[PDB]
Amino acid sequence: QREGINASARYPKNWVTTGDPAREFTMIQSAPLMLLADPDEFVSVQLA
Amino acid sequence: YHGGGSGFGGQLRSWNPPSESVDAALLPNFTRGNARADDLVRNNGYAANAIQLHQDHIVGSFFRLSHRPSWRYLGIGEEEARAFSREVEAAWKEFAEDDCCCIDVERKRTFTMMIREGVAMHAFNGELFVQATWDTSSSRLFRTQFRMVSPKRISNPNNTGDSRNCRAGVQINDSGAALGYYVSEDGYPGWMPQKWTWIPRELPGGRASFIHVFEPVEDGQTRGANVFYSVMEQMKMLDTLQNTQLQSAIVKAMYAATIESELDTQSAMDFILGANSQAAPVRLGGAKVPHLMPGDSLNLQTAQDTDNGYSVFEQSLLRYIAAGLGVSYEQLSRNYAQMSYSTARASANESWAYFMGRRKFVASRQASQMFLCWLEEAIVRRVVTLPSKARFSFQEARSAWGNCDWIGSGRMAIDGLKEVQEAVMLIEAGLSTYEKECAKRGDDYQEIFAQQVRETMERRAAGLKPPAWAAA
Amino acid sequence: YHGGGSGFGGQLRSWNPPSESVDAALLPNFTRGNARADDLVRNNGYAANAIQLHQDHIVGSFFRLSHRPSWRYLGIGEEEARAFSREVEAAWKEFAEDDCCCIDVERKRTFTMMIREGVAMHAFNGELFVQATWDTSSSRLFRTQFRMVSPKRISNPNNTGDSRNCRAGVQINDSGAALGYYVSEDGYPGWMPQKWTWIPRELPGGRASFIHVFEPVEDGQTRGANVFYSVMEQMKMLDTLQNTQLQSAIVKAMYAATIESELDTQSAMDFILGANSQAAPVRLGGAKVPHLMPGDSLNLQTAQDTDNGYSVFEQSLLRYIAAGLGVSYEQLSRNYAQMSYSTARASANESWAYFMGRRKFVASRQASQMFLCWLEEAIVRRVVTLPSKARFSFQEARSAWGNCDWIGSGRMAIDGLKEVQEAVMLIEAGLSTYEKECAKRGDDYQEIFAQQVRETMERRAAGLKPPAWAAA
Amino acid sequence: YHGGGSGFGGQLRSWNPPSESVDAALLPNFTRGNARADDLVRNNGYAANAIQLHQDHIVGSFFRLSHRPSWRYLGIGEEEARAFSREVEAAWKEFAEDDCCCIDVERKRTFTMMIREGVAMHAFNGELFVQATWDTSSSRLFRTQFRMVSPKRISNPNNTGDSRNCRAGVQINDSGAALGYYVSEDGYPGWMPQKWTWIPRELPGGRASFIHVFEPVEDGQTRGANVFYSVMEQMKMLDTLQNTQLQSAIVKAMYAATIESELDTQSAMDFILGANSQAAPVRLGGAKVPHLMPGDSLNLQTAQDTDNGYSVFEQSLLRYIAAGLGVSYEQLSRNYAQMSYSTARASANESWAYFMGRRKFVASRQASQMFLCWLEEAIVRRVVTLPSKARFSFQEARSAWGNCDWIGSGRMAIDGLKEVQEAVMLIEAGLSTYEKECAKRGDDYQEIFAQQVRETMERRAAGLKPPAWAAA
Amino acid sequence: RGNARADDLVRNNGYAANAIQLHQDHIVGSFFRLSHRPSWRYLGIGEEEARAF
Repeated sequence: QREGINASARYPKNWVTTGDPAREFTMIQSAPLMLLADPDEFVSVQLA
Repeated sequence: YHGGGSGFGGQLRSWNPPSESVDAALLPNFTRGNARADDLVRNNGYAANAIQLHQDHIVGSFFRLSHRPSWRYLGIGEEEARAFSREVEAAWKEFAEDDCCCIDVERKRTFTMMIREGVAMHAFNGELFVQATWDTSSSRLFRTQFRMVSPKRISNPNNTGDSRNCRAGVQINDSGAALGYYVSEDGYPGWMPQKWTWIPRELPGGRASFIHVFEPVEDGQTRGANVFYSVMEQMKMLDTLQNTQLQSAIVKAMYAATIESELDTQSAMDFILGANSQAAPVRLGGAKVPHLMPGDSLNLQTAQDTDNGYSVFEQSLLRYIAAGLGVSYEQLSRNYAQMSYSTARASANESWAYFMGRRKFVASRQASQMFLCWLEEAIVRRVVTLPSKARFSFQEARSAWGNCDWIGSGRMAIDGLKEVQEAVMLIEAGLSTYEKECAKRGDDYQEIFAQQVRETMERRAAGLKPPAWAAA
Repeated sequence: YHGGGSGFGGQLRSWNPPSESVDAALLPNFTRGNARADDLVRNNGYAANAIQLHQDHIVGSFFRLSHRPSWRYLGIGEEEARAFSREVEAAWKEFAEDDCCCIDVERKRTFTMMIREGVAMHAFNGELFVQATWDTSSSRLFRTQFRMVSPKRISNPNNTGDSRNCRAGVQINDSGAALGYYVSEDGYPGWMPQKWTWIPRELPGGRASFIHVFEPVEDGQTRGANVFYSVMEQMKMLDTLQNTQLQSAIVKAMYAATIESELDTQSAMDFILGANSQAAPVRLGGAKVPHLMPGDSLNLQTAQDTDNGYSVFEQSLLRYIAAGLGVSYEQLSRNYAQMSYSTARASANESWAYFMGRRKFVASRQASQMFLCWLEEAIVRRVVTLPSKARFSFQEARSAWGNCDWIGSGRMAIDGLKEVQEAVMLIEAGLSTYEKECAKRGDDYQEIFAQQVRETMERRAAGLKPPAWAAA
Repeated sequence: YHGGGSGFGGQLRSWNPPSESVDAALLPNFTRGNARADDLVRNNGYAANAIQLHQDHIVGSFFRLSHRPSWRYLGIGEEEARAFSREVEAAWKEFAEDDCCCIDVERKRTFTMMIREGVAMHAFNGELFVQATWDTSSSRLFRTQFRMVSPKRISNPNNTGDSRNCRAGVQINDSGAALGYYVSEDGYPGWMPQKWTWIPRELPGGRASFIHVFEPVEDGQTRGANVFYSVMEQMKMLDTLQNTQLQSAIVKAMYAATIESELDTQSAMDFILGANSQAAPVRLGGAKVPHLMPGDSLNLQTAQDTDNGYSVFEQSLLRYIAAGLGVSYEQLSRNYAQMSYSTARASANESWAYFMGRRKFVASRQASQMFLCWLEEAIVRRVVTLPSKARFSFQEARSAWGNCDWIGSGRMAIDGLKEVQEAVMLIEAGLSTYEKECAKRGDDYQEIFAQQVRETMERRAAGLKPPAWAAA
Repeated sequence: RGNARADDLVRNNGYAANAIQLHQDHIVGSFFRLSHRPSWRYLGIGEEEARAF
């Protein structure tokens, strides 16, 4: 929200923890959901 | 920097707008915004007045052509260029001013009407589309025709979503330029499903087939946004306030009295109001003095001032709306307070700058593209002839051969004599020329010169004093 | 973009106008809208004033023809073109402004009133139909007669759910062109069965048969929309407010005083109001000092201000209505408050721009088409003879043979002297010709020259001093 | 000094802003600041007016080129310098103002449109970017194509934390100069994540390949700061205040009256307000006088003044905002109170100083860099030929060959006559030249002189009087 | 009913009588004169006899 990103895919950010031993992390996060409008268009068989 | 922070006392802790280009902020809600703006243009007086101002001041009552080819680059010569310009101007003037309205396929407009509609449809929708086709079966001199397409029609086929290479019914290549457009079918009845076609922008020879005119704001913008997005909310709320205040005024002024008694409804009105039992209607003749027993009473109800400070609030809102649209406040609201000459002239010039900008971009670009599309035919069908010994063929440089300047209607000054006096003062000195002055009245100096050379002869032959401009 | 969203605080969450074409948003309510507009015109003071202003300013007291065939395109030669113009103008003058009124089949209107009524119908209906007929049984020189058809009688296909091609009773081909119209019969008694007839737009020979005039808004518009859809609701509500306020004022002023007493009504009104028992009327002569016993009482009712700020609200509403319609506020409301010269001139200019636009479109197009329809008949009947060696026949160049211009009534100057000085100053320089300055006053220069060249002869022959314009 | 102390009575005890450079005060909240600026511009009546005023007064409708190479520094000769200037001006006038709009790859803007977009972006973002590229596929004479890059695109790669040399997606060498810009691709719906690419500022040959324009505030400012940070809070709060006031006015005017009774909810309305049970709708026709028992009552509500001082406080806030942005209050608010000539002219001067500053810096720098980037192709592609005996080649002194000054649109005077009289009297004396006087009206004096020298011949040939400027 | 009511208004009320008097006084005035101008070109007769006629 602070940098104006919401409802998008692959939001990357990179931060450093403030402390006497300081470490740097890297994180990417998304909300992936996949759909079909018509669930009955594809026929899936198993052959043998 | 306090702008990018929390704010004064944390009041802006929730003001966190998304950071996204014009596309991500416009495309999902295009149709709704267009429909609301069309509602406001159709069902609000002020917005329709603003649209009429746009149409009348941008274009006017005539949109004249002035052909000025760049003859120096082409290496053709001045006299041949003048003859070519005269011929092509005459051909255009006869073609586009047909009384039977055969420039457009629908046979409902003329050239000036079409330019005005283009400006208006730019105003309340953000873009204008013109399609150039042929009617092969027609036997006229020119087979070129133009059809005006409303922006609502351009949509993705089958109402699917936006893919990377097809945004809002407009094909986009690897770069931002367009390649072709998807056009629906005119469906007036709800039923009879719609058929979606495909129209390439340019024919393979380079001739224009589909025209799209709109001013971008950012880098990549498939379709523009109309002028109303700044003041969509305020005009609707202003309309609601006006209607509500009017209804409230009528209700408050309706109840002119109140009867207090303890008798029947009929007898109380008989004895106090004066109605007759043969609720009960009362005739308004005369002045009446009732007689009341101790139990009864009569109150003449009083209402507030009908217009308590509503006019000034309407003034503030109309000033805001006018500032949003671009038309001056006195042109929008018809207010015209007591003002000196200087204030009126300042306001007129401030609106005029914007009007001239819009005319120079929108109408001029559309008319230039249409004129080029017509000039290809004239040249190809040999209605007119190209100057000989030309460095470039017509196709290699369309702009150089078809370069054109358009003249609209001139402004109507606040003071009649001062404009004429300044025009004469400029012409007497070298600061200007006859062409620029005659253009500010929407006239062509060559036509004026021809008219004057005819008038001097007509006066001389008939026995009258020769005119002022006549040479001894 | 907040315009297309939910709104500020959810205030606009219920304003979702449908995204439909102009036709699907106009045609289902066409008849009711036309009827409401007619009701407003026939029963409101301001609507009638607006129509009267339209007719009197756009057209005026006279609508004179000016014929200018394009001789350069036809290659006919200047003198032949001028002679042909003179003959055509004389024929039209003899046929248009006749006293027997045979231009119209109904034998009720001359040409100027026909133009005025066309502008009126285009004002409160947004269209006008003129039908050009023949009466071969007639013995007059010109057998071409015109008829004005009310847009109500151009009915739909009998109101049934219509279709794509056949819309609003105007048959349409694949493109937007209109092929044939439907005409009904206007039966005043109201019991005759209705009969619908087909009248094709154009005769097989190319002649114009049934004429439609209107200004479109979007890509496709079968029938136009009047200038009242913007401001009907406010007009009706304002009228209701006026009537309600007037009735409330009358009710409040009717009850003068109020008698409170214990005795019988005849005795109480006998001993106080002064009415004699010899209801009971009271004489209005003199001054009276009633004597009240402790039980009795008299009260002189006081009423609110008769107009407690109603005029200001009327001002606001009339300003809105004027903004919607198009005319200035002063002309519509007859207010004409205190204002300087600059404000009045700005008002007049802002009105006259729109008036010129309307005149250049609707009246000019209708007059040109009617004139061409008559001109074909005049040419065929050898009443007027074309020049020989013509590059085209009359059929091949319809507009070029009859490219005509019309001059209407000119402005009434606010300052009588300033306009005269402006015209003289422009004539002294070469900026404007004699025709342009004589036409702004609505006079033709040729007639003025002929009048002056006979006036000089009369003054010379009668023994008076020669005029100023004579050549020594 | 009490400025740096506790204050009057310790009221400023908590006001201890941190002493930080502009880089550490802008960058942490960069994107949110730009996003809030865009949101204010996109949804406010006043912000769009400020942007429109910037565009229309800084640049206008035409932005002409005037080439004045430094011939003395190069030592080439006056005649050769003028020949080169004429040739290059003709070539640029052809390339810049094509109606095919092929200067940028998207084919949506002309050159003046691009300058206006640059000015607007410099207004509400603080910086503008232009990418100059080549198209080997294009077969036209000139292969140079430009682009407009939105400032949002250029950011750090993959949002990686900021560094020393690479700040906010702009790379810095050891000194303060910049070498390359990381610019990302932008597809709003999806696809693979944004790919951040490298684009060097300048090619190895010295040509400018990427343009960045912004005016610094301190010694080191990697990216610019927009103009809205001063007043972003106040415009949002004024928006909230206006919407809240309008909703409050609607709410207060909605409830017309009030009914107190003890019967059924519908019976009380049947007997008092007069509705019919044949809530219950009430007809507004006519006047009414109810009948009440002792228990009942009717009350006509009175609402507060709709606009109780809100206009004056809005005036104060608009004065503050106008001071912040730069445009004068009279332009931004459309108020135009009764002001003499002196006040209006002073305010116009105050606006024009800032507008001249912006035009001289922003648009001029962008246009100069664009023109130089184009002039390199020309010189190289032998479309034009350099003068002989040059002391330096083109790459040695690029500014020497492309030294140019641009002409924008002039000012529209409050009184037209007075400025013309001023110009004439200055011309009569030796204080000013014709070039400056004709430049202040946005005219090129050589074109004007050619126009008079052609018009005198045209007047001589047709038989009219010689003009005033002609030489006996 | 409409014509009778209009007659009632014009007979008895001051503003209607003033409006009708304004119509009569400004449309026509105190006199009405004739100027006979036959279109002599259309009839092909002449000018002197046209003026005498």
